Amino acid sequence: MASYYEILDVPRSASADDIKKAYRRKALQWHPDKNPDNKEFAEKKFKEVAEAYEVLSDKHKREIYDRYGRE
Repeated sequence: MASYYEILDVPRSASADDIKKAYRRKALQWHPDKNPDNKEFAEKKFKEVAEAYEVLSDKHKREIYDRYGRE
């Protein structure tokens, strides 16, 4: 169970570098300069990519997500 394919931007296969870059690319993708009348979705995506990239990039955070998901 990685779920990264679903959560971020690309499948789990790309190195951690790409994970951070996928966050950045999506950040620009939903950045206010690139967003129309829908700001909620853009910020929502920015917020979820930030947290999701955060947990996957940090090995300790990943397990916290799993343990405190169940808890």
